[PDB]
Amino acid sequence: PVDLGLLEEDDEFEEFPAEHVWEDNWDDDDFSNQLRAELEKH
Amino acid sequence: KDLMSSLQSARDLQDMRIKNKERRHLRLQPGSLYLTKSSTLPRISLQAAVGDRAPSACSPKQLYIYGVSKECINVNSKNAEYFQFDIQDHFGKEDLCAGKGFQLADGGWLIPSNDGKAGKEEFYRALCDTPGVDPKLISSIWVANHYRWIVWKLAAMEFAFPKEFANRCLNPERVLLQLKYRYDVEIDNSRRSALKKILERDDTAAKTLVLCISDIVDTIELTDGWYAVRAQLDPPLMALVKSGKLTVGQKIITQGAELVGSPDACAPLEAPDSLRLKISANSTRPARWHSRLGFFRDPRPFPLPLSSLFSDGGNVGCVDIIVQRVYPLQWVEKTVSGLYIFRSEREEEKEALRFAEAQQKKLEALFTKVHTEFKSRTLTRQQVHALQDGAELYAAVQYASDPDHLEACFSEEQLRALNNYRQMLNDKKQARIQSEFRKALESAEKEEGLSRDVTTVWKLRVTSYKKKEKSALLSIWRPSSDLSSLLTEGKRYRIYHLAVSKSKSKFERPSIQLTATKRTQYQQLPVSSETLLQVYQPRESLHFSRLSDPAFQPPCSEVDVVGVVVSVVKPIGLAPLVYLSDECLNLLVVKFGIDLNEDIKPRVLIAASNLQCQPESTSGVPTLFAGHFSIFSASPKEAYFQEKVNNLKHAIENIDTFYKEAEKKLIHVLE
Ligand SMILES: [Hg+2]
Ligand SMILES: [Hg+2]
Ligand SMILES: [Hg+2]
Ligand SMILES: [Hg+2]
Ligand SMILES: [Hg+2]
Repeated sequence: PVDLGLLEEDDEFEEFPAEHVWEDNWDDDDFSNQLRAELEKH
Repeated sequence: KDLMSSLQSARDLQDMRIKNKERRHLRLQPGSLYLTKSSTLPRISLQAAVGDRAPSACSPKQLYIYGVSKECINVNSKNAEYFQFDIQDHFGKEDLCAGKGFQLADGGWLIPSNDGKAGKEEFYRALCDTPGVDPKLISSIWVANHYRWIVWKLAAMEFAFPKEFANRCLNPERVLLQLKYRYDVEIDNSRRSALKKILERDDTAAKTLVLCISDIVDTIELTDGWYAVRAQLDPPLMALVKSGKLTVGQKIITQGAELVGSPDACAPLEAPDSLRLKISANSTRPARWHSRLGFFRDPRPFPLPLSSLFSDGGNVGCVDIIVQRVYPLQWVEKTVSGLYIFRSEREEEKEALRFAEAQQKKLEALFTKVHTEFKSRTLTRQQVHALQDGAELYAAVQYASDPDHLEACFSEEQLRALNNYRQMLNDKKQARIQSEFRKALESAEKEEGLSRDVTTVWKLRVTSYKKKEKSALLSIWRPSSDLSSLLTEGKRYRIYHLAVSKSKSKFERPSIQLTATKRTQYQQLPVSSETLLQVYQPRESLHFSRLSDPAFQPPCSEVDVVGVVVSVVKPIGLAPLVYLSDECLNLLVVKFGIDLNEDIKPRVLIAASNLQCQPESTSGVPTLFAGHFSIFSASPKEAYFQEKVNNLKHAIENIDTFYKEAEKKLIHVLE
């Protein structure tokens, strides 16, 4: 069981920024399957 | 359903608690998740919690074994602000024996609605009945917003990893569990989202963000997960949404974004339905399924390839390049009409004298020209007649054999006709003068005030450090003496904030153009000898042969060469030619688009940087071409040349005799 209360969730923002990622050319895996757009697909 | 009366009971008491509650000030009471995360108890990368791989089920789900839903999956990031929990389907009928409302996690009553629902207000109600919460600091529009995103997130966490997120996600107890969470993150430890900062005017700098697309079709709306604003895509984005790349519900990463219609502060909730943000294609590149809506760690802008830049919008925030080539300064001129003109130094100093000379003659010619405008039957029946009209009376005194001795022969009314045609002549002269001045003086002040519009430019041929390349051009206007000596060929820099990648010109559309604006900064980074040679091909002074073999495009066509001039030729009708011959008695010709640099007299050691190939090679009569960026010289000190010249300086300091003459014979015959 994954204790949600422990999950480093999506929208847990970092206010103080000053405490791979982006892909070069716009259209060429990870930038395909968005944990949020699918509920839009169906 | 209930006899529908035990609900207001539960409601008036609910309403009273809040009533008293807000009637005060009390001690905080972080919620469930806030006090959890708030500690040590090891967290769990939203990634790790899924072996790493985005979705794991498609179609009608591998099946709804674990747990899916209806009227939940058939939902969107634009309607979750409404969901409505059928109070009946989540507690069953075992907890429904309770008509005093369902008590919930964290403390705080969520009372179903008469209608059998559990929507926004219900939660707003509860979240106020919730201990450690002050209902003065929250409000219906506040919960609304959050009830939206705190849903879509959960929902989405459904049709995605069914195997690790059952429905243990969308229960009304993680909603009121989070809404409390947010009230802790934002109203208690008063920590502000990324867009709430920005909007409230407390970080504005639209520096590296991770946002998410929501509503879309003139403009779209992005979110940091907490609040959302309506962006403003540039043409190239306008296309990537109309084509379907920016799929509402995806994460991107802009850079120098910015605001329009943004006076000051305001709470993202009272967001002016005008204000908008401005994403810019070249400074935006999709971000992984997971990430982190909000500001991003590395505050330093991210680079990327020219190869990927577009042109209908955006400046690049950063580009990691290598100074392939470097050309000499150009003294551009904006013609009074349109069109711009390019001139070397020699030319914009020739033209600078040829003008300020000419148009300094005009300034005097206006006055030289206004300076050159200063210095029968008895005479008795006649004197009586040539007395009536004053016009002929004057005449009769000027073309007069005898002066004031005649006008003394008439002392009447007709002596007041001449003295009246006399003073009208003065106020005719005095008119021209006065006017003739002004007229001029005023046309010179309209002369002396006009000037040539001249500024200067520096072109650099740079290429992305990351293999291959698309060597585009960097133009730097009025280059500070510094900049000029910092950039050198074959080096690495990370130029940040470069002009709206304006499209190139001349024939087709490949590659692109870079211009640096007043907010560009050049950071020089190092390079390993060992890994330079891939992209960076130094300047090379051809051995003349190359121009022969159909395999040596030789860097964008530019070549630099050495040689001796056999003979100049200035073909009647403009377009000089310069015949050069190297050491292997090979010949080529340089077509001149500019003006011969003096020294190019027949038979002299001549070096030359920046020459362009012309069609139809392979014919003993090659054809280079000297343009604006061409340099020439009788004594080049440059490296790459040093050899190839000592080489050609050989057969000149060797035979020296039957040489030049034979070349002449070589070239003389080819004609
Ligand atoms: Hg969940
Ligand atoms: Hg604002
Ligand atoms: Hg080149
Ligand atoms: Hg030779
Ligand atoms: Hg060539």
